[PDB]
Amino acid sequence: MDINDDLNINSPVDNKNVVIVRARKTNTFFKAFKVAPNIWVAPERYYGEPLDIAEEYKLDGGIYDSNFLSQDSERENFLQAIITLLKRINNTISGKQLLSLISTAIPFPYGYVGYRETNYIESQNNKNFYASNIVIFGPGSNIVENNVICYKKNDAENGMGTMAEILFQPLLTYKYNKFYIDPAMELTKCLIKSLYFLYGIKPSDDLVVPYRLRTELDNKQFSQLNIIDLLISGGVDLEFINTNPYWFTNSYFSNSIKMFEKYKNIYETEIEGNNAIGNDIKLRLKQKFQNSVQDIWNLNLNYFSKEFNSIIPDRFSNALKHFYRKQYYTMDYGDNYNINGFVNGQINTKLPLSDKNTNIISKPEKVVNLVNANNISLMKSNIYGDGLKGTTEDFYSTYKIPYNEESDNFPLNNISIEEVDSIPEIIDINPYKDNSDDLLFTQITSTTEEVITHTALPVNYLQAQIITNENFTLSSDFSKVVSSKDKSLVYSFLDNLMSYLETIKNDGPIDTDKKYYLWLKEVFKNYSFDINLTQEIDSSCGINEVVIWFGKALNILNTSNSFVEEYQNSGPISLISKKDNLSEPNIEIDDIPDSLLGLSFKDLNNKLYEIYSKNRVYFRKIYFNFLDQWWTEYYSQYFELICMAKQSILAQESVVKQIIQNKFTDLSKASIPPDTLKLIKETTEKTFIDLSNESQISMNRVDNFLNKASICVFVEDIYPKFISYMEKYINNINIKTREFIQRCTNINDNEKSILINSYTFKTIDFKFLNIQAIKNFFNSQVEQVMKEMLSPYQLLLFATRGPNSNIIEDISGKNTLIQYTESVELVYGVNGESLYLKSPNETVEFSNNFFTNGLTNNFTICFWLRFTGKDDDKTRLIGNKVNNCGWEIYFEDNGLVFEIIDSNGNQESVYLSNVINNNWYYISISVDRLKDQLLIFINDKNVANVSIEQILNIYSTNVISLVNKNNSIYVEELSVLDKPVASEEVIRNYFSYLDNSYIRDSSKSLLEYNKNYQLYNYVFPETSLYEVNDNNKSYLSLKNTDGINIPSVKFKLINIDESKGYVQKWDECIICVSDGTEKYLDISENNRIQLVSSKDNAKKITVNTDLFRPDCITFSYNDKYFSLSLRDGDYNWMICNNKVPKGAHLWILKS
Repeated sequence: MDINDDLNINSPVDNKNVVIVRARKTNTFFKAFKVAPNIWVAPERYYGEPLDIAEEYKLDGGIYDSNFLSQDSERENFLQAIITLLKRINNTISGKQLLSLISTAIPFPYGYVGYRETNYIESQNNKNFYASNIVIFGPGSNIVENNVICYKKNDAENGMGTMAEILFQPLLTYKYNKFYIDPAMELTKCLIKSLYFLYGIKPSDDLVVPYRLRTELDNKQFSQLNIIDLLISGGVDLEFINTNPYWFTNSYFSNSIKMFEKYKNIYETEIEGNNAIGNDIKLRLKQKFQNSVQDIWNLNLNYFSKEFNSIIPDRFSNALKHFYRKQYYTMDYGDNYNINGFVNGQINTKLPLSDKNTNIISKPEKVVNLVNANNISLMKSNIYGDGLKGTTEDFYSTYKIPYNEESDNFPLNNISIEEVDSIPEIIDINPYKDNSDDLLFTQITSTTEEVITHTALPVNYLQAQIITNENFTLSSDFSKVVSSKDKSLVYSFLDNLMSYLETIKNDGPIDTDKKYYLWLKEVFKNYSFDINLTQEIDSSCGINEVVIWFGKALNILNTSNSFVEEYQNSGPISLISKKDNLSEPNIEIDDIPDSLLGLSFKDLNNKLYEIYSKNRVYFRKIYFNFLDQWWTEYYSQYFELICMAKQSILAQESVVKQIIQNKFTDLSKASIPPDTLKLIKETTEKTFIDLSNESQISMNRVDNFLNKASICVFVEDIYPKFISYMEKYINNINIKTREFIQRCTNINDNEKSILINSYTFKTIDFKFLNIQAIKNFFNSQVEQVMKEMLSPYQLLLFATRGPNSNIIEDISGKNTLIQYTESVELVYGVNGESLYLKSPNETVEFSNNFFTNGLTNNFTICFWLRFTGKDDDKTRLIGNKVNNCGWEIYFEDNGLVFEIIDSNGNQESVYLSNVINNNWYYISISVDRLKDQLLIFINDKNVANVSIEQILNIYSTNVISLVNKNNSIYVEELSVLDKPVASEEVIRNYFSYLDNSYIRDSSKSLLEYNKNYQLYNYVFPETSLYEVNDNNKSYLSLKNTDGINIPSVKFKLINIDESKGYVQKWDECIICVSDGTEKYLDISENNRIQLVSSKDNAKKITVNTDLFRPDCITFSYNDKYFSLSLRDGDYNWMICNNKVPKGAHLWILKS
């Protein structure tokens, strides 16, 4: 929105939106572009950070490059890059709100010996003055180095605020596992930081909390992380310090709220409404103060990861440099990146690696040299540092958990954007001369250990799965791979991929597309056997879905003959390298009040409860400290494995893909036709992709598994230790609480008796272990945002009759394009609005990249359908049958036909009987390419399973088309899954859409009041209910001697509420029949239903229904439901009786 899109890098200096201004107070000056109110861009290197720095000084994982941002093309790219990320941040309610606080968050001005501001730029005539809160630069020394620099450090600390400089790198991004991180999200991180600088609450440099324990190292050593980054980081880690209660604290918060107030007050008292002052400023101050310190603190990347839909790491985000060999991709705006986000999502958008990846510094914390018995180097493996400050030493020891105990969810909604975009530009700035400090380069060295080892490490195993040889074969013997003189071996635990590959070793060539598809299929299905091969087991800590290959990949408990049995053996604890890291907490001194010594019973009673209060609260505090250490010292190690195991599956995938690439590189040279290959190729790209889908699944198994084990160790290993410490504290407390009560002069013998007993502490006082909320730690915002982007729905079709308008969208959150006739109307269907096609040419086309299907993709199509369909001849209905490939559902004979076909002409067509009646039918087709198996489910029964093992390449268009010629069709809740389906979910999904509290007809359509339905019993299906006179009246029967002269009966429901349209369960009703008059139903003293012509005789029956039978209701009275009388005339009379068979409970209203 309010972002200036306008400037090319080549816009000249105009003294308005394009200035050349002085950097601090130096005899340096740089070029700048106003993108917004008080927000500028400096599309060149940061000035106060040398460009070619000394090698002795280059840090690990930097890319240093003096020729970066040197060029104009880049300077432009970048200028355009920033503007872009800024606009992408603006299509976001929350982020536009953020940026508006940034616009309006001016640093407070200095006063009378009228008002003089800190937040500005001087020009190089030094007489023109431009307001600025933010300036976004290119990188300083290192080019993957992001950052926020204070203009006047002390102004940033004192409650005042100061201009902020951002160094940014928008031209590179990196992968996190299997998806690319979103650079806009990283800018946001920085904007967030500068609010502290604009507010004047930058936390003191030594307000740092422990982050991760350094167990690559020989002693107890902590990586520590400044409070500010912890908060703005969000993710899992602050969930250990943001606890209720807060266990850790500091002068900074209390003081931050203090000095905020003073500065809020100076505004209130002096600045607001002073007519020497002026609106460009005082208005913005009002706006700076409509937000609190507290708001800015509880603001961070969580709330935005949801809002942007970025996955960005949630565990150990700050120390990733240790866990991750980060990889760098070149960034194209605005083609792969829109005001939308990466066009294609974080997952698909496929970016180019950057040439700079090589210049990336590798200064390992240590180098693991794997040497054999003869002490020769086999392979040397690097172990990287996280970057952070180090101990030294122990924090948990040193920090005294304060004796003194002194919600929300979303942070910037206070800020009204009408209100903000109304305030006139600050134009008259009166400069405070001394607005800036002189700046500082710090620089430092790395020192790296070599270690010799005869013991292969996980870090070695990992290294063993990357390819040395352009020509190569797999192997499961680590040493065989290392000791390849070749070295053409590469380690692999894909035991079956190799098993199959070794068996086809000596066969004929790949010449048919048929022979290739076969192979690719087996390859792929083999990789799936392998990579997600697992087994569930019993620990005390739950059932745990164990990764069967885990041992063989990182070489942990691989020392057995079998991994899985040995995790059983040793415990979750067995998997990590440092197991004794826990460190007694510093707790609180020994006095209960002295002026309680002389109070009497009922007063001392309720103030010993004050002691008890603070105590039970303070136990929680200790607990928290312990948890933090679990995480810090133990989970961190479980994560150590996680990333390794994760990298491992990805390495494995990559073997395969190259194996596959080299098989098409074989394909042909060939007999095969030019355009034939275009397909084999598209297909394999589709298959290469299918593998990745599969690989995610493996990474999740490793995640449940290792995360579980992580908590397994909290329950079994850390917790019992908490118990020991805690009764030490309480037994000791109890000594001293006994001795206080007897020091009491003013309490009686019965006060001594019952206060001793009343206020003592025992073992159940500190049993806090909640394993579920421990497990809840892990579903961070990101791991939730992840849930969704990877979900099996490629489409779920919503539609609403919107504000005088018709919205037909896709709730799945993918590509899925809906292209249709404007003439398509929406009618209530099963549970929401059903697509109504009048049946003419009226066609709707769904569009999604997935829908092209291919060789190895599994997928399910479900949808509701009601069909006013007609003739005996075959008619296309829904399908992606492109020129004789793929699949279609036809109309034919009295049902539907599922036809499914490959590029070779092989087919299983499958006739589904009973569909063309217009009763609603929930069709589910599940095609499993993994198991070669076609399942079809109509409503809640599975109607078919069929072998498709003769079916090959079903590759078609990216469009699944719903046609509906001649025959109006009702379609609702149309879905496409990328998983094949089990009957359980069929039953689950059937009854989900299906129970809404409303009642139905036997066409599964909605039941409304006042409609002429026929009634039948569940017991007697197609014998119509009828009337007959025999005993003093007119009765209700069914004719089981057909043509003993009774004819078909007409029902209608009627309501006490004149307005009410549609029938609901636990509703009240009057049953009517059309005979001679309106006949109203009545239960007699024989409890036999009989038709009366008398309004107040009519019974007020309650309607209810069966939750397993979709189309069925019941009619009843006060616990006596309506059923069918014994076979009688033959006549079966309507009875309200408690002694006949229960299977006559069920009534279908069919119109």
